Amino acid sequence: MDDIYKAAVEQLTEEQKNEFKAAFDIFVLGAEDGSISTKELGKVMRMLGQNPTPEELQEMIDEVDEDGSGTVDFDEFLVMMVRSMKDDKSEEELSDLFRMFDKNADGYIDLEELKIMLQATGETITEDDIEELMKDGDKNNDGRIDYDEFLEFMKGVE
Amino acid sequence: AKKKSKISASRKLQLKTLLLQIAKQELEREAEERRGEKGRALSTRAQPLELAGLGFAELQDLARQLHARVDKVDEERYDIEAKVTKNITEIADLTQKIFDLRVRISADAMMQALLGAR
Amino acid sequence: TEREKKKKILAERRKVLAIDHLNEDQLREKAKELWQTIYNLEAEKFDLQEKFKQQKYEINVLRNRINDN
Ligand SMILES: [Ca+2]
Ligand SMILES: [Ca+2]
Ligand SMILES: [Ca+2]
Repeated sequence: MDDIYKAAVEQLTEEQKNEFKAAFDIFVLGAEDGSISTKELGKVMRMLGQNPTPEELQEMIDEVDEDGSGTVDFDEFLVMMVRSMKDDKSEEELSDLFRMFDKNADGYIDLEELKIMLQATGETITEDDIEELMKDGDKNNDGRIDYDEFLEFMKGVE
Repeated sequence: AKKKSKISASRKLQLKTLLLQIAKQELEREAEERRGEKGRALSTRAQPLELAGLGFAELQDLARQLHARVDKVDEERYDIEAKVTKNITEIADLTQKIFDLRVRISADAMMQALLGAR
Repeated sequence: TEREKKKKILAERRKVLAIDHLNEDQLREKAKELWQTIYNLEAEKFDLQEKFKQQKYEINVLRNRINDN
């Protein structure tokens, strides 16, 4: 769907994108296809005191693997670094905002409420904006964003 | 194997960062709205007391009236408190049921590892 | 019955014991006090009354969440 990292990626400076290229072009030496498989992620982890099992490693990759390649490509590696970038809403808090969306108190945020709310903001809400958010929110696609989705949906949102 | 998206991902963030900014803000309003419903509602139950004009039998009978109410109200308050309590349990109980149904690496450490001194 | 007379009497007693000795000026003083506390309570009730409401709502979204998973 979408992410607080994906945006962070588009956000990297042209000077930023470069060093990760190098870091990446090195991370792949001795790799046939030019992608990061376990054998490569293993090599580096090991320079960092770690020594994950293939499994623990393959799993480190699937969290970033977007084309089912089973290996990390630049863009993916790109995301992976954003993710690993650095750390800085509480459930209790979001539980309260979700309430502010749910205007009919049915315990579900629906299109109408989303739009209403969506309009509350100054920004010119387009027809695409709407269809898209409601698209990332409704990961189940039942017409309404449920509490849990609203959670994963607003996840990471400053 | 998977595919790409419809609108700029950086924007989606900005709306998300805004839907909240408002809600958070719309909460503050529901809140300032409550504090106001408290005063006006207390002004209805807890009417203002104008002793200035009362006499003795007036002042006493009222003091008796009040002393008498204090107990009635402290009881009303207990009953609700009673329930709000049962709910903390309730809420924390269901909160459990749902719960039942449902390594480490830094960026700069990695870059350090790959590029060397940068 | 007899047990009920006591509650009635000892209830009256409490009134006497607190107010009867008070003087014209001390009553105003007491009425103020008493009122002031009555209010303090009625307010403690409100916040709770409110609490209870949001609670009705917190729970509901729980039953919603549950049925769904
Ligand atoms: Ca891939
Ligand atoms: Ca709704
Ligand atoms: Ca949904």
